[PDB]
This record gives sequence, C-alpha cells and structure tokens, in this order.
Amino acid sequence: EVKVEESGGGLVQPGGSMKISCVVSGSNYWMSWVRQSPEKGLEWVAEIRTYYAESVKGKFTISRDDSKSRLYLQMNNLRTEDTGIYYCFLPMDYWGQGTSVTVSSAKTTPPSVYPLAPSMVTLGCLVKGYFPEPVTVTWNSGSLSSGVHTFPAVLQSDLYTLSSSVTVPSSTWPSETVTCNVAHPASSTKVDKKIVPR
Amino acid sequence: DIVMTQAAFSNPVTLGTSASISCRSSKSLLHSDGITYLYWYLQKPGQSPHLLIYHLSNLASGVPDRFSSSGSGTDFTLRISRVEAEDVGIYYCAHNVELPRTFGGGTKLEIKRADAAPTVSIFPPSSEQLTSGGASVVCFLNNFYPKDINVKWKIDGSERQNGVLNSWTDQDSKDSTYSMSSTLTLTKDEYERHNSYTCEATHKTSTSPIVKSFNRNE
Repeated sequence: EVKVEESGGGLVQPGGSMKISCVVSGSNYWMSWVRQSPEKGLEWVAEIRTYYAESVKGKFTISRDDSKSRLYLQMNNLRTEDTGIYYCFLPMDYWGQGTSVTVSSAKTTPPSVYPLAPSMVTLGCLVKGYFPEPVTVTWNSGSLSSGVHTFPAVLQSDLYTLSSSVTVPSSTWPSETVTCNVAHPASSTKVDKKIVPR
Repeated sequence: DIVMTQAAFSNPVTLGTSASISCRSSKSLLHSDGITYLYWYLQKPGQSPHLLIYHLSNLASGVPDRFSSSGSGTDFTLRISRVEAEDVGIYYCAHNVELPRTFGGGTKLEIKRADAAPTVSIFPPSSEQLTSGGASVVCFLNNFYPKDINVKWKIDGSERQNGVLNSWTDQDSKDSTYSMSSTLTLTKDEYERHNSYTCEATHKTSTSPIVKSFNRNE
C-alpha cells in the first residue's frame, strides 16, 4: 500500500519562510505539490522527477531525498496569496493529507472554548476568536462521531470562530459526561470542555 | 496552459438513480496510442482528493464499479449509476499531457432526498464566556433538506442584524441533509439588560417559522 504522509506548514507573516515535506512509503516516482484555496481551486505549483508554476518561480524550491523517500518544498519570502492547503501529489494516483499554510500579518491567537448546554438532547461547543485555522473538534475523544456537526470556521474581524453540535439520547446526558475536545496546534492549545447542565 | 471546464453543481440526483458529470478540455487529450489522458478525482467532505478513473475509462483500485467515464479527446462524462449517499463530494477532472498540470474547478454532486424540517436548538452564554466579558447566543438548525434556510434573531421581540455569525455544513455523507449554525454575540453588559432572545428559522417544510427562544428570568 502506497501512502503519502506530509507535514510542516503553519503561519508566517508576509515575507516569512516555511519548509514543508512529505514522505512516501510502499526512486521510480515523480512528486508534485498542488495547493487548494477557495478562491483559486486546485493549483499545481512544483514537481520533481524540477519544474515550477510561473506564479511561484523564485519563491519555492522543490527537492527530494530519494534515500528517505522524503521530498521537501522550501517556501521562502511568502506572499498572502500563497495561503492554502498544500498537497503532496504523486501524479496521477496518490495524494497526501494536506498541510495548511497561512501567510497573514495577523498573529497567532488561541481559542476560547465554551460549552453550550440547554428524547434526544443537543449540546455543543463554541470555539471563538482564534487564528489561524485549523482547529479540530472531537466529542468524548471520538466515541461520539455520529450525530456530531462541526461547522466551518468563519473569519470575523481577523479572528476565526467555529461551533460544533452533538445530539445524544437524553438518557445519556447529563447522567453520563459529554466533553468536546478541541485542539489548535498553531498555538499549542488543547482543551477538553465538559458540558455541565445549567 | 490547458483549461479544464466543469460546472460547479451537478443536476441533482435521487438516491439509486444515475448521475453524470461533464468536463471539457481546451486541448484534445487523445493521443496516437489510442489513449485519452483524462483523470477523475473525488474529494469527499473533510478529505483529500482520491483517484477514481485514469486514462478516461479505467476504474481505479478499490473504486465502486458504479463509476465510469467515457468521451472524446475533449469532452468527457463521469457517470455514477445507483447513486449512494456516500458518493457526495466534489469531482475534479485533470489531464497529464503538459505542465502546468491543471484541474477543473470541481463539480459538486447534489443528492436529492425526502424533505426534512430542521431540528432547532438554542443556547444561552456559558458562565465561562460571561467571566471573559462576552455573551454569545447560539442556534443550531440541524439535519434539514433542502439546503436553503433563513434565520432571524430577535432580542426582546426586536430584530437584531448586527453581531450575527452564520455557518453552513456541506451535504452530509450519511443522511444527505444540511445543517446551519447561527451565533449572535453581545457583551455581558448588553446581555444582562435584555430578557428574551429568539432564533426563528424559515424553511420550505413549514409555512410558519420554527422558533426557539429563551428568557433569562425563568
């Protein structure tokens, strides 16, 4: 089984620099980087067999260690338009997970996590006033995945807010504990917020 | 460089019925070897793209047999027979006949199902948030179909437009429904000076708005 694992990424201000990478498991292989944003869709940027999209020539350097099966993309002097989710893509069959890259004058800000309490009961968590995306939300460390809705974050006044709802039988809350687990890696935040009845 | 054109939204499709997604290339992808270098990817909600079809008509490993594709060198159609709720996602066409490699804009496969009224829930500010000095009222309108929905907030019966933050999910992969979150944020000082907060949801499944409210005095 071929697997493409990628990492690095994060936030920098315009002008900043970042090296991302991925490793293939499972010599004979071309590797490319494709970035995704809502405003430009999927955009191929660079490939090593090196070739670079016109928009990032002189800013990006794609490279590989054939030993380690570990290809890198060095992203120097980054621009706000370089913001997006970057995929390792082995043309044409395999994609990585995607690492987020944010270039913005706005600085890292951790979330405030707030519990939302009132047959079936709905509860939720409010993850407010953070930067940059992403945060991840879990309920009871994964035990509740069915009946969870985590909404897309929305940027307002240079901070993101998201919310998540979970619906469970009334016979399971508050008699049993319900907890939203929130992580925001950019700020080394991890919180486990109990939903207590009011 | 090659422009790959697809529409943003498919014709909607009932479960168990057949779907099609069109794509056009600006340059022909059919070569002298008789092979057309066209590829299809699905990007399921939350996930990366995954390969469905290679060389126009070949089914990728582990892809359901209900998917198929065919076309000329410039016009292609991905077809999905007996559509399942898990087929929901964004489908991309792509070529590999030159650099830059380019993709279509992605076509969202739109599943059509039975109507469903939203489950509405409202929540006052937590003691935690109130200690920070802010006060958010939240309304979830969950698992509804069709996707269009309107939410209005009242404070003490008067409509409040400012301080409202709305978000929408994509079509759910399991039940084919949609959900919305609406948050009204205020300061603790304003919050403690009004008594009733109301979220009202108009959806085609009821001529009357569904309304949830709470009153800080009970």
